[PDB]
Amino acid sequence: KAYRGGHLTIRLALGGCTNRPFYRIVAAHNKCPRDGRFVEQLGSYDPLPNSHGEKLVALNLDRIRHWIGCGAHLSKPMEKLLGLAGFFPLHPMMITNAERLRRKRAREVLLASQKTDAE
Amino acid sequence: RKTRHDPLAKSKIERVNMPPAVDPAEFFVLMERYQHYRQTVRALRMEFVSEVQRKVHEARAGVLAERKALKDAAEHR
Amino acid sequence: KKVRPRLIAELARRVRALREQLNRPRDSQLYAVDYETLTRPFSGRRLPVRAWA
Amino acid sequence: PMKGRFPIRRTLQYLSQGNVVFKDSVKVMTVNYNTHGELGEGARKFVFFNIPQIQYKNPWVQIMMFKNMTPSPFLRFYLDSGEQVLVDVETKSNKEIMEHIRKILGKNEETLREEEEEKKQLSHPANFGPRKYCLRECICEVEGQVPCPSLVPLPKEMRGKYKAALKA
Amino acid sequence: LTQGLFRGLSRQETHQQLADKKGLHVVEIREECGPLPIVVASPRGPLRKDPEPEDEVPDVKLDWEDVKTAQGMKRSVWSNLKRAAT
Amino acid sequence: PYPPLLRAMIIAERQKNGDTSTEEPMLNVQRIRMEPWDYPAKQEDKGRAKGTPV
Amino acid sequence: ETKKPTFMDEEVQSILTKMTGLNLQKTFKPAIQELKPPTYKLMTQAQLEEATRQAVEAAKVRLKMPPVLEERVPINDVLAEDKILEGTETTKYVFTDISYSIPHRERFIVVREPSGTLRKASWEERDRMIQVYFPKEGRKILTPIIFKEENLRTMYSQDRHVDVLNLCFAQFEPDSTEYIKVHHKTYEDIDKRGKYDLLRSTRYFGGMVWYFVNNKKIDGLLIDQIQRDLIDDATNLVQLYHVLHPDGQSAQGAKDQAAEGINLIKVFAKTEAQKGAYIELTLQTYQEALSRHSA
Amino acid sequence: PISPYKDEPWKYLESEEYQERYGSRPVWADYRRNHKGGVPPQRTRKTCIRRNKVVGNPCPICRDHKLHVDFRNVKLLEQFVCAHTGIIFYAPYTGVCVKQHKRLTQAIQKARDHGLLIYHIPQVEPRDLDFSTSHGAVSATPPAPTLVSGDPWYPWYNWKQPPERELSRLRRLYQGHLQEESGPPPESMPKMP
RNA sequence: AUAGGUUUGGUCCUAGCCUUUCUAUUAGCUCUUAGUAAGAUUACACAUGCAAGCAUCCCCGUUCCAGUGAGUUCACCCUCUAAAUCA
Ligand code: FES
Ligand SMILES: [K+]
Ligand SMILES: [K+]
Ligand SMILES: [K+]
Ligand SMILES: [Mg+2]
Ligand SMILES: [Zn+2]
Repeated sequence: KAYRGGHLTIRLALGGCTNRPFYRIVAAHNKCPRDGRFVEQLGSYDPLPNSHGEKLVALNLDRIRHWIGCGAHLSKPMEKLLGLAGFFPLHPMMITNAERLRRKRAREVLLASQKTDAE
Repeated sequence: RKTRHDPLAKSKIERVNMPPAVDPAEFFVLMERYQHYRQTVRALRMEFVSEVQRKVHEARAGVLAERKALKDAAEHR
Repeated sequence: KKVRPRLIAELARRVRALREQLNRPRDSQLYAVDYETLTRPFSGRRLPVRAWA
Repeated sequence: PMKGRFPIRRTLQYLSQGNVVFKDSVKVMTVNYNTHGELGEGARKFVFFNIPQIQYKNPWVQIMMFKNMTPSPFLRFYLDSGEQVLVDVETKSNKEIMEHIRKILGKNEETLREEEEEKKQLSHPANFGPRKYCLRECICEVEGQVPCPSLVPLPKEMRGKYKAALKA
Repeated sequence: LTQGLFRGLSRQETHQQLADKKGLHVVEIREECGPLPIVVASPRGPLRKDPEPEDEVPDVKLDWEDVKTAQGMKRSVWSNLKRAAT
Repeated sequence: PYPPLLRAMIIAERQKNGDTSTEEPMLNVQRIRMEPWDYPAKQEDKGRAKGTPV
Repeated sequence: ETKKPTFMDEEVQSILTKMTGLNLQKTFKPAIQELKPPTYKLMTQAQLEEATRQAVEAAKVRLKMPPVLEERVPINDVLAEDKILEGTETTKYVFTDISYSIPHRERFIVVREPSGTLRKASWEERDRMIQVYFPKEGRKILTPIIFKEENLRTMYSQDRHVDVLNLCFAQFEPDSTEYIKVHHKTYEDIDKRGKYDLLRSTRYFGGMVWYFVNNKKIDGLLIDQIQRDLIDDATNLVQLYHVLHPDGQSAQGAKDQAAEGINLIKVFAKTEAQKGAYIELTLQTYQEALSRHSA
Repeated sequence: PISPYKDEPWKYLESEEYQERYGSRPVWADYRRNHKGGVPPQRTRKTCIRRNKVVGNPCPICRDHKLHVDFRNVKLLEQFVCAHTGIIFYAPYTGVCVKQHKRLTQAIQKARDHGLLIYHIPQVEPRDLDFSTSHGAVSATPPAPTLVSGDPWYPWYNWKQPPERELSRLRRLYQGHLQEESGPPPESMPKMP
């Protein structure tokens, strides 16, 4: 299906069943459906911890590099996975989100302490 | 999803979206991170583009490729 | 394999492109703004709240 | 039984036993052979047995046959460059003719192995998808990973129906 | 059917009868035993020293039904159905 | 510096090829000139609103 | 200076190859699997001997001994420690590089822990992930229960040692702890109950001999070889023992006495062999019987 | 009924009663399914015992209450596996209902996992051609300068308080739409006592 | 297909029809629970609500996704070469 413009993108295609998500890393045209036609599969991402307490992520690094070199863009969830893997720098929003959580939890410790101290 | 021709909903006629409140300290720190992050990623992207182009050129007119082409011609003759 | 010509599809296409060149709106119409409601009367679209000031 | 003499020739097993895979230069192959004469027996056997095997392995090469045009049988190959390879096949057996053209115009076993290895890379074991293309359809098939809800129901805590109930 | 079955089974040639007629060893090749050559029958008389001529192309009459199945061209909803032990 | 993983993969290729060196791989970001987000864009390539009036 | 021979040395391979033996009936035992109608060929004696020779060639490939490797060292290398990510995630991420054309021992498999540490995957995780994405026939992701001490003792009671070795070879890697542990525990059971013939004419005999020689317990194997009229193999076993223990009483004894053939067994029997008395009695019985047949 | 062999199921197959009833033939030798036509249904009945009530023609396993399908009853399980090929007979072969065939299939696999039932274990080839553990992927990678000093990999991971002049620009640009300024974040993640 | 029933007073041959197997809709009667998958007969007519916004104005998007199967060798390969992505 020849689209008007568009570009290749490496993004997460949702699979699995209800309450059992499973993502396939695929390089697909920007305008194609999420779970529709793709150019090449570049890995997978199981977001549910397994028996060993691991979230398994497969990355065809040789083919990911090839497609980034051909002008393929990247979705935010895909950029955050490559940041955790050490293939790219940590996406700034993971740093900021981590800092926001630190501040929230620091504020939560005050009320808890006051209750135990005052009462 | 709606098409350009489909009419706008009546309930949304008066809807006005308000931008979120901006935190000065967080805003500036975040802006720099994007500037650095995108600079590093742009450098990486350039490196990957060069590798792809080199591999294609090597396959087309590489020394090993040309050597094989000459050997094939000699064998035929 | 011989495709049947679609003449009306090419006729209207030329007419449309032409009318887009003769009835094109001017910058005076496109970029006008009502300073009380802060909306472009050409399209009736509100400007972003950050641009109102 | 199967019709015709030597019905084995009309079997996929026999047609895939040809060892002559022409190089990409070969475009046309003209087989001139005589219907009678002891010196043309091999050429007649080569047309009877081996042309089906050659065409099966080289679907895009045109093979054209001419009967009783010359006193002796011969093969002529027309290459893409414009060169014409004349192979005289008089007195040779059908096995000798087949071995001869493999040497001068057939891809070696190394060239073929390489092409087959390139096909192996097309199917990646790690890729998941429909059985026509991939080994496994979902990660749930891999032991240790959370099984499919259809087989093993998920805990109530992990189900969206009750995730929002505990919260509200 | 009965008269035909007893006619065929009575006329089947044994491995020993084959070896004696051909004067050659009958070697059984089993896939479950790899390349191990199992000699099932040997000629009781003298053993020929000339190898049987190996014809390049066998001039044998093939049953279309057999060839059609080997090529996966035979679809039948009644074939290979689960049945009680016989 | 290269990110953690990419660095480890470039150092491994060096040792595999036989090159013995202790230099750190680093990305040359001098070529990448990061311009501000409010830099004037090219007006020649910018489109124009269509005629449909309200 | 003077390097002690390795398991893969041509000399050791020749000795261990001959010690194993080649029983074509055992190597190609009929397998209990899905069967097909056998084929038949009319063959001359010359042709029959050629096919038998080809079976010997194929059988020798099936008997190729696996290389003995030393236990792999645990991997404990940290690539980075991003302390900012501490506390953000509750589960660790395992990233596997599934690039097709890479040797499995050259693949980068890293783990992002909840603390933020990007570390290389342990040997166990590495093997588990390679099976998840490059599944091998006969290997399981979760360790089969057969390898428990109780379950492995049942397999031994049934004289199924070779099966335990094939199961181990498929599941575990040659340099893994579980791999070496099982082979070492199987070799011990063979020695205690004298079941050395179970592993003869198999690719696992060499490994069994290598284990016994390097632990100085070749007494039981020597007795069995003599009891079975395999002096040539028994003498080669004693010879090999000397090469892997040159600075030994038996090695010096043979050097001092220039012992050869049966003499090597006597020298080793008295000096180093733990069961020197039993060996002499066993060797004595054989030599007497051999003298009778010679007459 | 209450069979006395539930605890030691292998005993029944060695008792005199078993030899009188079955002898040397498999327990399913005499069973015949009742069905219309010459070709039987491709599935056997789901279960022979419904609500503690047995059907008219109970299957070989369900007709004898003393036959216990257990991974330890190796002699019983062997009767339901092909001696020449080692494949488990499908239910139509012997006539066992789907329920008992599922219990049999699991028990045969459990017995094979425990080593009680012999099965063909093939000889497999090694996974890797080379066994060297010298590649960086498995060896130790030289630590990066930042890792040795304990600094973040990139300097922009750490929070750097912006200058006061820059904070004034943002406070002019977003007049009336400003949040409380946030200082440097905690050095480590707190925890609820 | 491992086949079976059926022409006749009876036999053999040929032959059609049907039976036995496996699925999908609809109907009758009947029906306890949980998880999962799938789900108008009709390109007939449609009440009502919603399905495209974003953004310091310009642009960009609404040409996608979602839907249907009316029409029907526009889909595949090669050659050539626009637009688009690689700031
Ligand atoms: S198909 Fe994999 S979770 Fe359902
Ligand atoms: K009929
Ligand atoms: K119904
Ligand atoms: K249609
Ligand atoms: Mg262009
Ligand atoms: Zn039953």
